[PDB]
Amino acid sequence: LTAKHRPSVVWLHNAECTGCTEAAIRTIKPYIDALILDTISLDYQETIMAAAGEAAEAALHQALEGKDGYYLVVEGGLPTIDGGQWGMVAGHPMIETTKKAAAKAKGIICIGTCSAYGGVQKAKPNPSQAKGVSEALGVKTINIPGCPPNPINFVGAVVHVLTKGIPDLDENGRPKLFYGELVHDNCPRLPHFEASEFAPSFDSEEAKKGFCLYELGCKGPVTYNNCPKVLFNQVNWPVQAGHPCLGCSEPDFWDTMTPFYEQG
Amino acid sequence: KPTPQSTFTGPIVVDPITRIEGHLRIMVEVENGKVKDAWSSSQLFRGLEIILKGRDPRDAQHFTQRACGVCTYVHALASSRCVDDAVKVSIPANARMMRNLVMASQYLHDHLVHFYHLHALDWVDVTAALKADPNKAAKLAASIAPARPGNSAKALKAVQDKLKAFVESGQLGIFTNAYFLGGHKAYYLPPEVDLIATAHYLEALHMQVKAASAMAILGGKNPHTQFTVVGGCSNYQGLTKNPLANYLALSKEVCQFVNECYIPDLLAVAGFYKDWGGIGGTSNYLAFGEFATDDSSPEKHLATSQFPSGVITGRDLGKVDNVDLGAIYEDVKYSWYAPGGDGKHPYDGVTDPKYTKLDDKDHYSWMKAPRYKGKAMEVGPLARTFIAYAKGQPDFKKVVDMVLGKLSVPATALHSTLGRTAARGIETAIVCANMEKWIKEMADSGAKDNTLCAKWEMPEESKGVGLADAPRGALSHWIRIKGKKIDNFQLVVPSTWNLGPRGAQGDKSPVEEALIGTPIADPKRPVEILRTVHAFDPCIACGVH
Ligand code: SF4
Ligand code: SF4
Ligand code: FCO
Ligand code: F3S
Ligand SMILES: [Mg+2]
Ligand code: NI
Repeated sequence: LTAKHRPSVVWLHNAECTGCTEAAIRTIKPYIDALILDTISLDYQETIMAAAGEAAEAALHQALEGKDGYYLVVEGGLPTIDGGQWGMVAGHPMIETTKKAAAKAKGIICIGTCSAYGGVQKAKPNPSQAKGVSEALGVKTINIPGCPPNPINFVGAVVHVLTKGIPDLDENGRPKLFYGELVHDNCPRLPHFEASEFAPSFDSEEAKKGFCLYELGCKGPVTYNNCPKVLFNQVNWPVQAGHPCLGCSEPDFWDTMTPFYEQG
Repeated sequence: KPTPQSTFTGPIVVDPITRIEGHLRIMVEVENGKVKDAWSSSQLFRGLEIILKGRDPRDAQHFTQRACGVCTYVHALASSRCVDDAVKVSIPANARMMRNLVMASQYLHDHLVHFYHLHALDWVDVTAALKADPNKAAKLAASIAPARPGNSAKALKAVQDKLKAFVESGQLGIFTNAYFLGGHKAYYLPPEVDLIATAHYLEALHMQVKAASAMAILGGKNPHTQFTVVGGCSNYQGLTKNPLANYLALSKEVCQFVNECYIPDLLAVAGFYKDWGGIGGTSNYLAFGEFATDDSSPEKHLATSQFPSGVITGRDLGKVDNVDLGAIYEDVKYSWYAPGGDGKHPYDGVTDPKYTKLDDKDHYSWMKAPRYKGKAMEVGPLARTFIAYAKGQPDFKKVVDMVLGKLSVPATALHSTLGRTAARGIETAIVCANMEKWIKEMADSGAKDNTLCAKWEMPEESKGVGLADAPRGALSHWIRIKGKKIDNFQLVVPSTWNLGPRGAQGDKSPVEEALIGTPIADPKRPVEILRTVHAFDPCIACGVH
């Protein structure tokens, strides 16, 4: 309810591309305006907040000191080289502010593979010594990975946390509600996979016929996500668009799932 | 009548710059209420170029796409053009068409979100909208914009009641400590215009979902598309009738919103801030062009881009030069990189991070400083608009003249923060007017022959460049391949051109120059800094990578 005290959410941006913020605002159940006007009090969020500079820093501190507490959403990994100085907001290393916010949060939701597991800046040779949030700070996190995750998964997690408690998590901290099944197990090309009907190239007649993309590097068989079941943007997902899965909800996929166009 | 301006003398630091992508600190010296010196200090490094070394060139597009999720897709496209050039494959006509249409869809999504959700709060006092008469607001809307149910007195009253309940709650959320709270001298709009714009801000939150859905029909998903491959595209389904019918329908809805709301709001806001036509100008413009009819090579891209390529120097619209790709280099003298790295063409780019300390005047940004013949270049919609207008591109001549007439200003008034903001809307309208033609072209071609990916072979050694004009401007990716692997991979990104630091000669970048002369009505709430900075549409994850 708009006029009620709505649960406070503080959203921090660390070493990120903002693709996760962008994914969150693609939500349609509810739309983002309904979420922030009716369901949560979104009290800090750099991409969209009005205040800048000292006024924005004052808004963060007002939120962190709120009597009712707050939930913390983190987007992006933590660069730790040089005392954290390669990623700073308001003159403070990202690792310092995230540590402070995490210490008193009612719950921590890591949106995206970067905050969950370290993500793209952690890929070898990791020049910034980037870490995932739990990796760097040793706090338990609810992880909503993918690059970016489906808004269904993130908003669903937020709503679950506020309404029901912590959802059941897998060994990688991911809610089983969204991450319990392999991409591959729900792929419409699975009969082609079972029959060893694989496209050998993107120009092939096999590709035009919609054959399985395993020989072209598809990581669906080792990736936990709900992509084929829920789709993206109510219209599509990568294999429906003829492209292999990259494994983007898996930890360290940049180094474990590459080369992307091979199984090697 | 005159532009508000305090007597403040001293430094102002704004960190974080909010309502941008990524992490930017602006520092300025102010004397008697006007900015006299400025520094653009990017505050995060990730190092994608370092990460790419030794990897499979086919993988580059998937890593570089994650340079940024606001301008999602564009780096996947630049990397794909880059590797296509390096392996010397010419993509099929259907692939050119599909890639360019995904770019068009990205312009629409990106520019709409920028104007409403990133920029508007610099110009629009949302709390003042609570003082508006919704009946007066509806009558005003009826005079300045096409008739629509969303602009009715009932609709505007519902927006106002919702805003009221939210403000009155005392939990102001993203409006907490907004610069316009309690009124601000630099905010000029009548309450009625605030309410119309706020109503559209909310509508735009829903419309951007549709814009992204359109993009995802061809792109696989949004954010971070997954439909490009070396040689072309993978998405055969995107050439078929029913998906393209849905893509057209969604696009038409988004474009109706551009024409009914974005352009009239932009013009109404610009009408009240005509003084901003004299603040924030620069002199040099660069574009690589976009929407080419021949993407078989970078040279063919530059030559056949429908939003044309070119170089303007010293505001001289009488002399558009062709782009010389060999004239591009990047300096690091004032950046957080090791000594020796100045003057590097991107094929010879070096990325050797070396931090010093916050606000070190000798090294103050994680962005490199790209220069062109020793000059800084502004890139983006204003660059594209001036280049097209100077070249006589008929859609740009028509829409630019429409704006100049509405605002009653000469074309020189466009060398400004107001012109930069207007140019973003001008090109959005032009993309919208071209969508149906481009969609029909692909629907017909794809029906005739659904060829979408060309055959190619990886060379042992090669080099290639991929060019695109992304929503924020001229984007280029540059690869050296050795032993069939990435030996060097350099990104030079529009926000690097616009918001990087000084170059080797100590010369201010476009945003640093644009900020000189900025009036500051209240140094505690320096909205004027945000106006100019936001007009460049900064993306720091893009600029630094
Ligand atoms: S998880 Fe992916 S989309 Fe989200 S911030 Fe990281 S790189 Fe960007
Ligand atoms: S395309 Fe990928 S997810 Fe689908 S059946 Fe083949 S391997 Fe599995
Ligand atoms: N548009 C955009 Fe992003 C930036 N700067 C890129 O490329
Ligand atoms: S790449 Fe990611 S978005 Fe789904 S299809 Fe694969 S897990
Ligand atoms: Mg670079
Ligand atoms: Ni960007």
